[PDB]
Amino acid sequence: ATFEIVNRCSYTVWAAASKGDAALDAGGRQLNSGESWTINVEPGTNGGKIWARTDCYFDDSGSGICKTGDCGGLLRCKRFGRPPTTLAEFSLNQYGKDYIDISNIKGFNVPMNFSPTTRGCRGVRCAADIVGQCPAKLKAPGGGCNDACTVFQTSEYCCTTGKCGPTEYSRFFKRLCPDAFSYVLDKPTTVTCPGSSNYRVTFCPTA
Ligand SMILES: O=C1O[C@H]([C@@H](O)CO)C(O)=C1O
Ligand SMILES: O=C1O[C@H]([C@@H](O)CO)C(O)=C1O
Ligand SMILES: O=C1O[C@H]([C@@H](O)CO)C(O)=C1O
Ligand SMILES: O=C1O[C@H]([C@@H](O)CO)C(O)=C1O
Ligand SMILES: O=C1O[C@H]([C@@H](O)CO)C(O)=C1O
Ligand code: NA
Ligand code: NA
Ligand code: NA
Ligand code: NA
Ligand code: NA
Ligand code: NA
Ligand code: NA
Ligand code: NA
Repeated sequence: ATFEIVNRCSYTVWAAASKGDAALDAGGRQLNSGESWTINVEPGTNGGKIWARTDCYFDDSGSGICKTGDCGGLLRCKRFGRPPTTLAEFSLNQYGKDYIDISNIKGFNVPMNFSPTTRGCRGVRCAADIVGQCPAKLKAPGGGCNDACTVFQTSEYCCTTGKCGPTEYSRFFKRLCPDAFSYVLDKPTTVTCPGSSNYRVTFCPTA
C-alpha cells in the first residue's frame, strides 16, 4: 500500500512510520513545510502507525532527539514514539478490509487528516487546536497535549483492567476531535476501507 505523507504545517516535522517492533518503509524522514514523502507499507500490516515528530536534532548517523514523538532517538523509527503524538493507525488486509483511525490516546502534537486516495470509504480528521486549548495539567512543555494516562498513570486513564470510562480529560479530546479515539474504550471511530486501499496522511490539513 502506498501512503503519501504530506506536511502542510508551516514548520518542519519528522514523519515516522512503525508497527511497534519494526519500521514501515524507511521508518522516518524529515518533511519541510510543503514536502511529501511516499512510502510503501506491506500488505497485511497489522497495528501500523504514522505520526509527526517536532523539534528534532539528528547527527550524521541519524541519532538524536525530538521534543515530541521521539522513537528511541532514531531518525528512522523502529518503535513507537514518545507521547504526545497524534496517531494515524491502520491495519491492512484484515480479512479482506483495511481499518483506519486517528487516535488521541497517546496525546496530540500536530493536527492530522488521514484519508484514502482510492475509492470506497471516507477519511478521518483531527485538526482542531488541541495544543492551544490543552488543559493545564496535560500541557507538555516540549510542545503538545498529553493524554491523561501518560500524565497520571492510573488504571482509570490507562484502561489497564479493560474497565474504564470517559474522563474529564478524555472528554476534552473528544470535544475538540469527535472523530478520533479519546480513550481506550471510546466508541470506535474506525473506518472500514476496501482491502489494499492507498492513503494520504496530511499534517496541518487546514494550514
Ligand atoms: O530529509 C529529506 O529527504 C528528502 C530528500 O532530500 C532526499 O530524500 C527531503 O526532501 C527532505 O527534507
Ligand atoms: O520559510 C521557512 O522555511 C523553514 C521551515 O518552515 C521549512 O519547514 C523556515 O524555518 C522558515 O522560516
Ligand atoms: O496499539 C495500540 O494503540 C492504542 C494507543 O496506544 C494509541 O492509540 C492502544 O490502546 C493500543 O493497544
Ligand atoms: O490496538 C489498538 O487499540 C486502540 C483502539 O482501537 C481500542 O482501544 C487503538 O487505537 C489501536 O491501534
Ligand atoms: O483491487 C485492488 O485495489 C487496490 C488498488 O488498485 C487501489 O484500488 C489493489 O492493490 C488491488 O489489488
Ligand atoms: Na512495510
Ligand atoms: Na496484496
Ligand atoms: Na503526529
Ligand atoms: Na526519534
Ligand atoms: Na482549560
Ligand atoms: Na475489498
Ligand atoms: Na479489495
Ligand atoms: Na490543521
